[PDB]
Amino acid sequence: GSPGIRLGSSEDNFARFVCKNNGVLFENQLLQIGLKSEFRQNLGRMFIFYGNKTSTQFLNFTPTLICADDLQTNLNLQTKPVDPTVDGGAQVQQVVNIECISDFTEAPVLNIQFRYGGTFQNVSVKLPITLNKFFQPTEMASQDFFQRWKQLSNPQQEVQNIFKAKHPMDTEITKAKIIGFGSALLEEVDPNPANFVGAGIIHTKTTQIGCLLRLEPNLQAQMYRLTLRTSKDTVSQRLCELLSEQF
Repeated sequence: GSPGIRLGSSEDNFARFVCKNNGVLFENQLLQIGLKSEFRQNLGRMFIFYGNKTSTQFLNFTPTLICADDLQTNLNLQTKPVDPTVDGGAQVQQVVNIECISDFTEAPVLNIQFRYGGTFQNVSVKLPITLNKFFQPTEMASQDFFQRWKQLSNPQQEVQNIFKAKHPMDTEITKAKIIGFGSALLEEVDPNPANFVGAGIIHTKTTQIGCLLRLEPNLQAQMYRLTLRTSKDTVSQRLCELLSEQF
C-alpha cells in the first residue's frame, strides 16, 4: 500500500468501516464526517453527515465523489447536491446511492472543499464502500457447506492467508466481526470447535458470486489461517484481503 505514517491521511479510519456501517469517518478542527450506510442486494445507500464544529458558517461547501476510471465501470455512485452554506454547529446530510456493477477493489474518494473565515479548506478521504457490503448471508447445513466447499476446482478461486492476530482472540468479538463482514456465520460445521465457517453470495449487477470462508485460529502462535473459496478469483482475493485486516 501507500508507504509512510498514515495519520492525517485519506485512510486513517477506513478499516473501521469494513465490518460496520456507522461511525465517524474523519474529523479535523473544523469538520466532522460521519457515516450511516445500508445495503441490499447489489445496492447501497450511504448517508454522509458533515458537521460544522465551529461557530462560523462555511461557504462554497462542495463534496465531490472521485473514482478511478476502472472503478467507475464497476461501481456506480449517484448523489444530490448539498447546500453550499453550512451554519456553525450545523450538520448537513448527503445521500450517496450505490450500485455495484461488478466486483471491485478500489475505493471512491470523497473530496470536500469549502470556505471558512475567508480561507479555502480541502479534505480528501476514502469512502468505505467495500465488496463485502454486497453480501447476502446464506445459512446452510454442515453437509451442504462441505458439498459446496468441495465443488471448487480452479486453484485461483481459493485464497489463503496465514497472519498474526492484531486483536485478542475474543470469541464473541470474532463472531461479531464475521457477521458484520456480511456472510452467514455457520455454527458447528467445522469439526474443530475453534474454527469459524461462513457462507454468502456477493451480489453485483453482472454476476452473483458464491463465497465460502474458513477462519482457523492458532492460539499458541496467536495467528489465523483464513481461506476463501468463491466462484470468482478476484472476489476470493479481495475478500481475503479485507477480512484478514480485521482480526
